[PDB]
Amino acid sequence: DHVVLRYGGTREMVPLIRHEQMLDMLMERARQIVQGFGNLDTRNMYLFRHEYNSPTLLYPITSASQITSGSILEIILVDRTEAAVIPHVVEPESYMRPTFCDFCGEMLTGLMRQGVKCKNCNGNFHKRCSNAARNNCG
Amino acid sequence: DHVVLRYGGTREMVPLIRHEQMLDMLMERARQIVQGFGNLDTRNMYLFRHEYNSPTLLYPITSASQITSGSILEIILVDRTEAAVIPHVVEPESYMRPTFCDFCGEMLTGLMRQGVKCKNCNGNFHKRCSNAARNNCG
Ligand SMILES: [Zn+2]
Ligand SMILES: [Zn+2]
Ligand SMILES: [Zn+2]
Ligand SMILES: [Zn+2]
Repeated sequence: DHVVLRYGGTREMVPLIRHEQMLDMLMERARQIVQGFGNLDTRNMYLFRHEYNSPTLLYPITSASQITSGSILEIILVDRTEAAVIPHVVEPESYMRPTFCDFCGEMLTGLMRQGVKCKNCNGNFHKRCSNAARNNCG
Repeated sequence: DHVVLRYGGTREMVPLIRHEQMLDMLMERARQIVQGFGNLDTRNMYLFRHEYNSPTLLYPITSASQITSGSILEIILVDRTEAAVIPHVVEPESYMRPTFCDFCGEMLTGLMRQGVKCKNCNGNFHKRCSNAARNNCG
């Protein structure tokens, strides 16, 4: 029973308890992830989840209740200068050993053509995942 | 009875009605401001207000009620690659003709030293304003 945090180009699993300070704790993991990149100021750090069935859309998390198990939460420093997205350019791909979707962390499933592969950063994603918000090609 | 919208390096006044679709309308002005910069996609556009007495902090707007008259709302495309802030480097300044705070739009008041002036972008701000979130030096 997890959630996934994402920042920079890094994902991390965090066990999802239902408990009053669940959100406090996710936030401090988030803060720790970002200082993992380098003392970036953190006062306007927010988590945004991807919408059910529509991963191009983000919703800000305000109460612990909006966190549902399995959700992908984005760590976003909202005070910080906007810059152009870098999208994966992607085409279908069949996989012969079990491989995981580089964005969401769950397994590509199916017989053939289990996901898409990006030509420039070589990642492996579900089609629904290859263009999720904040899945930038680094 | 206004609010201020900000995007890019531009501020705009919008009359604040209390009415069910007040937020709908601010959002579509916001969208129009951003396409003023160039067909940037807009599905993850959010407004954030600056906190009372603490302009370095932003809070996302979710219901029309969080909008209070006079507030400075930031227009933020949250799906979009983070980038380092560019802060004003600023020192006090006395003003001899009435001049407005370039960030918030209200007048510098006082007798001497009514605000601060930035050496590189030459702007005029209240001290509380010279380092508000998203008041980047362009
Ligand atoms: Zn890629
Ligand atoms: Zn996936
Ligand atoms: Zn400046
Ligand atoms: Zn001001």
